Amino acid sequence: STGRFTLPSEENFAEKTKELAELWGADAIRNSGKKIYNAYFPTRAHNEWITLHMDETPQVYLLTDRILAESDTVDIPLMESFFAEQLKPNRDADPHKYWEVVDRTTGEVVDSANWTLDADEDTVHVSGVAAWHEYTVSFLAYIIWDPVEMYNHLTNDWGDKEHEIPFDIYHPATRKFVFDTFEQWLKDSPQTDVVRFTTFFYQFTLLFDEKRREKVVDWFGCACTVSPRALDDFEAKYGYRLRPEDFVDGGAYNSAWRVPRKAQRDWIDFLSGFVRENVKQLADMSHAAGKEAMMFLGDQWIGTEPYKDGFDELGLDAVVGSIGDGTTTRMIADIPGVKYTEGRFLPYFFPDTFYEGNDPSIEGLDNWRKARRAILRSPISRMGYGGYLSLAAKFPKFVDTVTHIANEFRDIHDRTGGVAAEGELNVAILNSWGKMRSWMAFTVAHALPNKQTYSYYGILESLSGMRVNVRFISFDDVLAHGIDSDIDVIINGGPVDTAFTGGDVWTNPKLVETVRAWVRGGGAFVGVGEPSSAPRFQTGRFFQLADVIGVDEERYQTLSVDKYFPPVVPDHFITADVPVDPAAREAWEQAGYRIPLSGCGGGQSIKPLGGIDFGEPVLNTYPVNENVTLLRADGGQVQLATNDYGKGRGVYISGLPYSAANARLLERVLFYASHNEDKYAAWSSSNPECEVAHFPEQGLYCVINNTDQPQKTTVTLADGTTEDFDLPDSGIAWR
Amino acid sequence: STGRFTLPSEENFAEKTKELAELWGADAIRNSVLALGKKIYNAYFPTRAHNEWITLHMDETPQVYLLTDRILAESDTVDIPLMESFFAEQLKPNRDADPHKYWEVVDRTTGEVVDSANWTLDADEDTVHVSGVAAWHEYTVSFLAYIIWDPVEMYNHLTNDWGDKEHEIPFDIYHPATRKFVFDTFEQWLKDSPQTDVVRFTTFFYQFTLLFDEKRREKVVDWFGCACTVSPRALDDFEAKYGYRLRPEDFVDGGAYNSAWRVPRKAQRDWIDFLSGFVRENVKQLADMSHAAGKEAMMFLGDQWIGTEPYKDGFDELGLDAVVGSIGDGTTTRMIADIPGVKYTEGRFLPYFFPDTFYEGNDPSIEGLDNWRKARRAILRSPISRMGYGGYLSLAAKFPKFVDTVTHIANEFRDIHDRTGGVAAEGELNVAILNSWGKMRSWMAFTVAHALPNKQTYSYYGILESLSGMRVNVRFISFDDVLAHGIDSDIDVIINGGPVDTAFTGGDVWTNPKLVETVRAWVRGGGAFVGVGEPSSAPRFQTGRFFQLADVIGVDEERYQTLSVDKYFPPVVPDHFITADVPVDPAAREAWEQAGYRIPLSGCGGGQSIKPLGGIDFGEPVLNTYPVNENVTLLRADGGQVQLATNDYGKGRGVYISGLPYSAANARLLERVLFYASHNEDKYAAWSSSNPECEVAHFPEQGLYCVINNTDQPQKTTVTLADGTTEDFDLPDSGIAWREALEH
Ligand SMILES: CC(=O)N[C@@H]1[C@@H](O)[C@@H](O)[C@@H](CO)O[C@@H]1O
Ligand SMILES: CC(=O)N[C@@H]1[C@@H](O)[C@@H](O)[C@@H](CO)O[C@@H]1O
Ligand SMILES: [Mg+2]
Ligand SMILES: [Mg+2]
Ligand SMILES: [Mg+2]
Repeated sequence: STGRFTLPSEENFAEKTKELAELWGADAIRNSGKKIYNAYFPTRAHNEWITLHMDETPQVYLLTDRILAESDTVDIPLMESFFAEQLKPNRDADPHKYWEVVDRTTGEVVDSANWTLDADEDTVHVSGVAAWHEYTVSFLAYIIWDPVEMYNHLTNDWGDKEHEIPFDIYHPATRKFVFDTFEQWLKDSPQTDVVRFTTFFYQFTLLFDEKRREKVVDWFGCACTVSPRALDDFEAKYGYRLRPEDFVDGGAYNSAWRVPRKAQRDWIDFLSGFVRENVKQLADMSHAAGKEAMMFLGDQWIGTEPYKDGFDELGLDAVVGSIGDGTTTRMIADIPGVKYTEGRFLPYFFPDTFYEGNDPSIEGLDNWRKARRAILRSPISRMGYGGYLSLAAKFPKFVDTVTHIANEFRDIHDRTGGVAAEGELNVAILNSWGKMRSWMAFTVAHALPNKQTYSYYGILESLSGMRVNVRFISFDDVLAHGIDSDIDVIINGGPVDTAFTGGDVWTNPKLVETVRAWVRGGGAFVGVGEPSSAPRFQTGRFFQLADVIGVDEERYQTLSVDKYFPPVVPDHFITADVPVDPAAREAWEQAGYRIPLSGCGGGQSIKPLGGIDFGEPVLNTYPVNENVTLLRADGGQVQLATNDYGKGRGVYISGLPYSAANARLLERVLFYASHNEDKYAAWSSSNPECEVAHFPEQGLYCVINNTDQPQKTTVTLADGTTEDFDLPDSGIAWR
Repeated sequence: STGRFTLPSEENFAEKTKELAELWGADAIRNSVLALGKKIYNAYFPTRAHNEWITLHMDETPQVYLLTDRILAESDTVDIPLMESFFAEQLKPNRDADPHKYWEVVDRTTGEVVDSANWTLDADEDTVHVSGVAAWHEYTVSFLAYIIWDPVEMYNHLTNDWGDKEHEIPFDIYHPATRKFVFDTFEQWLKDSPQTDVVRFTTFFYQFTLLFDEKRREKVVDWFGCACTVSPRALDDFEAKYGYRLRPEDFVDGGAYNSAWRVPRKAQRDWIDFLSGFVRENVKQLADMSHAAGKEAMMFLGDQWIGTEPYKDGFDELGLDAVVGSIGDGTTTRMIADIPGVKYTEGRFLPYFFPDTFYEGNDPSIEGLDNWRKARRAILRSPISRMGYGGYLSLAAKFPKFVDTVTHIANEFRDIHDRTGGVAAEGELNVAILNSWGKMRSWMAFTVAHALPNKQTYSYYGILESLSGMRVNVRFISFDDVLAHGIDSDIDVIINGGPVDTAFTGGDVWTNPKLVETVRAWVRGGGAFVGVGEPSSAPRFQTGRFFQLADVIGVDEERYQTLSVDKYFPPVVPDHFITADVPVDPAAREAWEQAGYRIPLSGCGGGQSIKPLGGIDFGEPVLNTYPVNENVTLLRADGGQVQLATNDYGKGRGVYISGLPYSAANARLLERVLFYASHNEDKYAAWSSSNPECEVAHFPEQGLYCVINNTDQPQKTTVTLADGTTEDFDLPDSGIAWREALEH
């Protein structure tokens, strides 16, 4: 137990650095005979360069607000809705060539002969248009303040501190400056052992409004990656010209939730080739200087595509990433083609958690736990923290917390040999993106699930630390090669008309044939939210695989058809670990079920059984026939159901916020749907708040407490014997 | 006080009949005595009650297109059971009419019709064998079925557990033989019925969609539905006349069966036009024969009423003397009351005199008065001529509290009529409900089964129930009306309500720029647009705009296309004209004030209240509504979405309401929305009740107003008159008070 830990550094704290490095077994130190990390920012920190070449800043297509015409002319302000300190209209590149004015009421592009850019203000004058339509402008804008340095400035209130102007290496002058500068920096940095690229060339979509608030964000977004030259080169390489609409996307800005369009994939391929070649050059230069190249998974990471084939050819030594939860841990941990991986764990060493009176040991251990369950399934090589080491030195409780965490992290390695725990089922998440977005489904802002996303993000968070093997596949994979014979369960989840359910791909009969035949043969299909949904295709069928999962969503087209709900089965394998208050169940049992009534169907429980948090409701789901097993169908609709389908099974879940109870529910769903109930017992914890990781090649299993509470649990082993555990706060026991 | 009241009666009950007729001031008696001199009603059932005829001509029963279950093929052949999902006592596949000409097998997975060469109907079994199909697709048959049990007679049989009695077989006058039988039989009946004064046709020729399943439960219902109206000959004649052949699909409609909630298709309107021409011709003949015999013809608004179209032009040319209908609530009262083209209208009130309500230990007087209150508030806005009850008088006679309640109700019904002269109260605003159907479905939007709103519909039906007794003039207009002629210059407020992709919101009509132009210009000019649920919604048309008029009402629905755009909610304004009568809960309000609003957070927007204010029942949620900009006024935006908002739009205003179950409080909320959105706040006070549990009806031409208590509790209220003076009332349980007003 020595190493695998990264210490942050600071001002005149050499004494205490030596002491905390030795107590924590740190083998590396990061900058604000150890391994020395220095962050590198290829597209900023050189205002002396970019102010003399201001047409080489990165650029972005922006969509104005919708302006109502009240006659045959309308004026459209360009900048009223954007942060003028970050963004500026590009007046250099011919607006009639590079911009588009759109009648949003008809979807038609307004002829360029019908609009002008005012000479003295940032306003477009549209003429010859229709009264009472809404108009917008899609315009090129220079990004004049690095989005992340800007976010840090605002967040920390840096006041009048000079704003860092970002620059785009797509232009040869800037590219040469960047590489010459890095060449010299390498020479000037003989003490640096690891170049921590934070990050590379293109920032994820991060645009601010006129009130200095975030306006548009997408951790995967490609908005901030255009220029007149790139657009013209793209047309030459791909053989058609992109519209501004191909970037602003009606105001959606190509959110990862949108069903991906050819133009998006083409643009990703275009940037990717460019970014990767230049990242490889940086890595090679780093290597020729005797240093390792480490990439931060975030910020300017667009075009790297860590999960696409070829990432290995970059020769990056490492990826480091932000550890917020199990899902975000897996995003880092599962990346192929680097030598090692690193988590930057919480809390960051900065006053918002390190104030007098606070116990930062608690955050520190929660973060360890959320990530630990995922680390057992997919180990990360190294751990470390960032920020002010002197701030964290004040809190002796937390210093102790770290000694414990670093020791445990290292003991896992020493015991495990960096081997993943054994997975008990092979589960595949099917969506439009597949492997290229492994652990990335449902994210908008990194680590920040919200009202609209948490009912689906919980599926990944549950899976992140679960005792099963998770893979990510696309509709393209399935249509080209069928379903791999080693897969036990397919999960399709999300709202209608997204990348995550799949949109009109579900009207492709080859897809439906493939999934139906595989389930009939013994496969297992789990649909969450609006799985397999296709609007309008069939008047009487919204979820195209409703026959598989036993459930459809009423869309107000079939109200004339009475819906008959079979009685709910409250005692079932899937819900076996759900506690239900006896008085709640009694009330449910006593109130009974609706009697058939004209135009209202029948059989819906008059009171809810309850007991399970399913998150956001999917309104008016109903069972397709009375042979479907309803497990929860409260409030006149369906939350949880299972259906036999030849030799296989379908399961419907309306939504699934992460909690230990809901992860147990999903785990049971996975064993049940795959007809593997008999396989569930081996290497399981009786208590849902604990989890078991089995390591057979090492003849070993561990059990973890995912809470800060004492946990009592009984572990059932393969041979059928049981073991009682009484685990302390965040405990771990090995047998 | 006597008259305008129809009493039911029965055999061996002349004395109780005479007494109650006198007590209730009844002027009519309903068969189910003759010496009393009352107007005698007799029910007539044109299309049933003659098994002796139809058993001899069974191919003249009415028919329906039925859709089977979806059957999964697991190879290139598949067998489809025709009858496994239907009630075999009610429905029989039609084997007489060439199935290859009249039926369709459909691959539901692709939408494709299977070549009729690839399928055969089993000679011995009600099963279709299909070959040359794709494995792993679902297949269905759409087939013609004879209806061998009258749906309503069957409903009554099952409901009343008649077990044994013979099933009445219905018949279809589209066939000349049956048509002659029906007319000759009526000619005969009239001769045999010299005592009858009013023929109560219950009803005419075509039963509303009412189909049962193999478990003897309702399977499919639509009070407006045309399912039970087809025949080989009618389908073939339609093709000749309209120049195109209807597919079985134009009826089964993918399993929707042409629900009134579906955006109407041309094929539906053509079929209604076709049926209605034939039904109306024959109803006119029945009415003419009645009139020639010295009798009146009265039509029940219900059961076999398909093709009559009481709200379509030409209804008056039938010469029907009356329409009678079931009083279920205010909305169903207005369905009857607003019918033009008859001499008088009648309500049959609740409870029905039957053992399900008249049983020992039950108090049917409470239901009787509740039913009267719900209808009375609507009757003030649109009078009906008569009331009455149905069923077994001998049952009602055993409940003296009930009998006395009826005496009170009859006297009050007549007093209202005498005081107002049968004239509607003054309406204080002109409100138009806009949907795909318009006038022909007046008071009929949101209905599936008559008077039975459910989880899926009540959030919208409550709009009509609120309006049904409200002090405003309500009309129903269609998108065709607006596109053809603009918005009538007298309209103050347009309401558009319902879920996306329905007749009630309108579907893709909202992608027609002429409609959007017309409504926007009108609101900008001082109009008022109230959108409920998913108003003006059109899916997929614009990635960043779902409600096409989101700019007018200030609210849109997030459809998971725009999650990258941070949503910023302005602070909620809890004190506002619209919400002025919502009861204040200080535990809720202080909890909401203290908890404050979300701070901006990446990918999560900001400004949403962390705790809900509450206080208003908006029914079914519309998930993820948000304000389009921070100049919209949020009135309720609890739980990270929007329930209630107003937006200024030039001279006019838009208002968004996520849903509106009926209650006194919500009817007041809607009423205040109408006055506010139309910039008519200072018109609000004249002829109003401070207390929302009461309502006011002003009759300028009679120099009167009244105030009514819509509850069974005492209610104190202050009425405000036009001259700004007020009067205080202490109204008893279900009461009414009349006062003088300046005569005009
Ligand atoms: C992993 C990653 O990209 N982290 C970034 C962080 O560096 C900062 O840019 C922030 C702005 O809201 O967005 C993310 O959290
Ligand atoms: C008004 C009207 O048509 N009433 C009918 C009633 O007569 C009966 O047919 C019932 C069957 O569910 O459906 C409706 O309530
Ligand atoms: Mg704005
Ligand atoms: Mg070209
Ligand atoms: Mg007027």
